[PDB]
Amino acid sequence: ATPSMMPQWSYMHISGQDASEYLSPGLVQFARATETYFSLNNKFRNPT
Amino acid sequence: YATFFPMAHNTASTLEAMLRNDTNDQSFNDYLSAANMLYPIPANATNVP
Amino acid sequence: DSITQKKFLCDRTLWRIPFSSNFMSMGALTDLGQNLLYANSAHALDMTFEVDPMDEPTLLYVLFEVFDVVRVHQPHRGVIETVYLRTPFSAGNAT
Repeated sequence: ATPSMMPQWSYMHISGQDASEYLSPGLVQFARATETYFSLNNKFRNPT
Repeated sequence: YATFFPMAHNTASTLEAMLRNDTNDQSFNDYLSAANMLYPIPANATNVP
Repeated sequence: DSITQKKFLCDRTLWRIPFSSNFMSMGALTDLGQNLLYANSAHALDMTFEVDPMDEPTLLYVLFEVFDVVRVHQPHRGVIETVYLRTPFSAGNAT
């Protein structure tokens, strides 16, 4: 945790906001509406 | 060889337009996620610093 | 009159030592990894392994568990750009 590498971390989604928040609303609604046959869940981080 | 989902053109174009913004990028991480080192141990030796 | 011998076998595994305060697994990013003392300075490391003798040259194989990530972005048609990052050790180049 360093403001010297804080945007460095938050850029690669290593910490901070989670996937269900930093995505555009349209993409979130799309990925939720087409979950069954064309998944898009394993291409984003949402770190811990 | 490769395989394409025969998705409708409107939906595919919309998805393409949405996935090009500078905030809907993609991320990946190697499952093992480690750096490797190998050190030699000579025959019959027992201590490795 | 007899004497006793004990041993154990454990293959198909790697020995693990976590860098956590209580050794548990409370997340991908352990609390010690964020500790200011290990984050805002530099330090040297020394390790000493003692094993049992064998009669042929061998190798000790060490894995430092770190973060390795890649971000992929593609603004215009027919263009691919990437940014790699390995946190504790190296990241591309500089200047």
